[PDB]
Amino acid sequence: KSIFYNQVGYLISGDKRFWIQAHEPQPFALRTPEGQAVFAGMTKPVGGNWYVGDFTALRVPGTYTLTVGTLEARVVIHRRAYRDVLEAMLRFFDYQLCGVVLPEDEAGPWAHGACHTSDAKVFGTERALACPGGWHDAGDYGKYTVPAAKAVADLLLAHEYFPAALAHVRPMRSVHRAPHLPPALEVAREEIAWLLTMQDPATGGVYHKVTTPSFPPLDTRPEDDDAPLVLSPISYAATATFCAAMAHAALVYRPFDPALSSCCADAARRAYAWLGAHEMQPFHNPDGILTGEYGDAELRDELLWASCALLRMTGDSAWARVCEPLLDLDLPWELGWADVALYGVMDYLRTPRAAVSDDVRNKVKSRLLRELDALAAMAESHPFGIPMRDDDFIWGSNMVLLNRAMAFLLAEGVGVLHPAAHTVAQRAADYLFGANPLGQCYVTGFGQRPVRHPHHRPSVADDVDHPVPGMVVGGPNRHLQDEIARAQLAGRPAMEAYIDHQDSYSTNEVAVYWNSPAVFVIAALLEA
Ligand SMILES: OC[C@H]1O[C@@H](O[C@H]2[C@H](O)[C@@H](O)[C@H](O[C@H]3[C@H](O)[C@@H](O)[C@H](O[C@H]4[C@H](O)[C@@H](O)[C@@H](O)O[C@@H]4CO)O[C@@H]3CO)O[C@@H]2CO)[C@H](O)[C@@H](O)[C@@H]1O
Ligand SMILES: OC[C@H]1O[C@@H](O)[C@H](O)[C@@H](O)[C@@H]1O
Ligand SMILES: [Ca+2]
Ligand SMILES: [Zn+2]
Repeated sequence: KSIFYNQVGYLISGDKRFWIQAHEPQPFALRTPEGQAVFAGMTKPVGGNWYVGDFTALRVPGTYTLTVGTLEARVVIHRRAYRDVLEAMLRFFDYQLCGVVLPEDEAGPWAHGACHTSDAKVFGTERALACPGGWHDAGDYGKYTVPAAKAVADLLLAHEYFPAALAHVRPMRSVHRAPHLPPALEVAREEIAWLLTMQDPATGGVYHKVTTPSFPPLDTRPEDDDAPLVLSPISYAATATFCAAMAHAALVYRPFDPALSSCCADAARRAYAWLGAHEMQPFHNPDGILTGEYGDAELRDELLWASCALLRMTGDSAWARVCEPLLDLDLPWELGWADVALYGVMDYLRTPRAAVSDDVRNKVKSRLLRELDALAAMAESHPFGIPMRDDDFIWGSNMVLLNRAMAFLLAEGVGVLHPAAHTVAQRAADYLFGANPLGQCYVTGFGQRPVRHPHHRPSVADDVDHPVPGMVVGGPNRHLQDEIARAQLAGRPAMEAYIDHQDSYSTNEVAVYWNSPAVFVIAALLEA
């Protein structure tokens, strides 16, 4: 038996909760490290077989010993408890940089020379094309347009919403250009710059991904990976998500990098022209390409996002003719990577009210509220207070969770203020940092039970026991979609369907689009 808690820490002014498996209320105490009790209370039932202890009213910063029954845990309370972990989570993006020297003074053990520097060949042609830069998507070295757009969107949103919190962190500053932009925008620019090179100049269409034809060994260092790079065909989804992301970037970078902003604005417009002239064809891996497909049969949510993004970028009411009918569809309103309608909803809602139909706008806001109410209900019935059900624990469940937390916080910027918003955010972070049935901190390098063996090639290649820090893992996946999970996790409840093993890619991989909602949510909490 043990105490389950936020292993990174708690905010002075934030909610403070711990969990234990018990069958009745027990007293508990928080004590200074010399041992004197500073706070005492009683645990209370929350379902399954869980009790919780609330020590929110302890406001004095320090490292305390939580004791309950015969168990003890070490809990930290601090003004900005999540500053280190947010910085690590943002630095992950720079650790993923492709085609750039990462020096040892910035990147420590994981420093390396520029990787994947060769030109990629366009699929089914002899043509070559340079598209250097950007991020290795995940545990592999491929760069995929569709998930890249979500990661960029999320970082841009975190800058718009929580610039003060983000001002307190430092990326790998010396690998980026001077004069230095604010942290989120500095980091995001490297991906935006890469995305721009994935657009076909002749048509406006965007290539779906650039990868080697297959995955290299788990042991491969990035600079050792010398297989030819292949540009997979142009896709509707890539072109639409590129459009939306570039349109978002055009607005955000206006006062920071006017050349980039103007360049993104025009690229978004050329992408949208491509969408207008082409069919909504789902992407499938071409033959001889075995890397991540990032396919998606439903493409109207991507068009929605592209259209709403351009609406807000231009402020032209003309775009609302095409947006508002897409906003009426029964699409799921989610934050990607495949179901991206809520990004579009947010662009629509953050457009000047004069540019849109007031009728439609209030209906959109009403639906957003009903959605949040539904998520809030899930959270009430869950023992750890997270907006999740057992069936939500799929591949990348940590992202499912963080996107839901993100939705509550995004809504507060568009006049939909749900009372559960900040509780949900705190519970999400608590869960991510150890307040779960496995007592598992799902970020590398933090907490008392960190992730130690992520499915991540740079980590596997150097030290298989000490990985790159600040990486958020996929989390429990009840579908057991790799050999290690099938072997070791059959019959376990959904939230326990995780294993810290380097070969469990379906529960223990990492991704730029899993760090990006975590950056947003943790930034929100830091803005205390
Ligand atoms: O199965 C029932 C359940 O499915 C839900 O959709 C899930 C789906 O189950 C799952 O297979 C899929 O997993 C994706 C994952 O989202 C994606 O992040 C991951 O990305 C890989 C990539 O393919 C690799 O190239 C690489 O670089 O690593 C990354 C990170 O692991 O790939 C897998 C498989 O392609 O996720 C779906 C969600 O989009 C349904 O939503 C639900 O309704 C069903 O009940
Ligand atoms: O199914 C996709 C998975 O395949 C594995 O072989 C790769 O190592 C992972 O990077 C990838 O997520
Ligand atoms: Ca879609
Ligand atoms: Zn690379």
